[PDB]
Amino acid sequence: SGWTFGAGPALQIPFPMQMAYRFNGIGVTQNVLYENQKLIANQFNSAIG
Amino acid sequence: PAICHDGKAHFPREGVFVSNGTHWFVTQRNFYEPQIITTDNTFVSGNCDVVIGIVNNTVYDPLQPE
Ligand SMILES: *[C@@H]1O[C@H](CO)[C@@H](O[C@@H]2O[C@H](CO)[C@@H](O)[C@H](O)[C@H]2NC(C)=O)[C@H](O)[C@H]1NC(C)=O
Ligand SMILES: *[C@@H]1O[C@H](CO)[C@@H](O[C@@H]2O[C@H](CO)[C@@H](O)[C@H](O)[C@H]2NC(C)=O)[C@H](O)[C@H]1NC(C)=O
Repeated sequence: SGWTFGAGPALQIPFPMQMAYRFNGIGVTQNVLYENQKLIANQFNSAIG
Repeated sequence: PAICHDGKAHFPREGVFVSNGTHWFVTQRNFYEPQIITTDNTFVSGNCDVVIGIVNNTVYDPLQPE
């Protein structure tokens, strides 16, 4: 759900959308994430590993 | 995540795309209000190949009829 559940009910929202929203939060716009989703996933998995 | 009108991904400038089953709309994040998906509320950047989960639907140009 992202942040929504910290405010009221847990509004279900798929992770891609949640991350695109987070990117738009910091002035990057959704197109960056939806054109690099595989790269972001690889970087996140590598960092968490 | 995006709408492909003609080989071009249309991401929402503000809000997330929603569909009432059959017709897709743009609405805010913390309140539901459907608006027709025009070029005003969406900005195009891409090639409709890399984004995953994109649906086709259609967009309405408010300038072509006039
Ligand atoms: C989703 O909403 C749209 C409205 O944007 C529905 O399309 C019809 O739109 C006309 C506009 O002239 C209305 O008069 C109709 O009442 C709308 N139909 C309905 C069933 O409300 C569209 O049908 C809606 N889809 C669903 C599955 O409810
Ligand atoms: C959405 O529009 C695209 C636009 O290209 C279409 O994709 C077609 O997919 C078939 C099946 O592989 C191909 O043979 C065609 O060449 C593609 N293009 C066209 C213009 O038909 C299709 O209309 C829609 N596809 C989806 C997945 O919604």
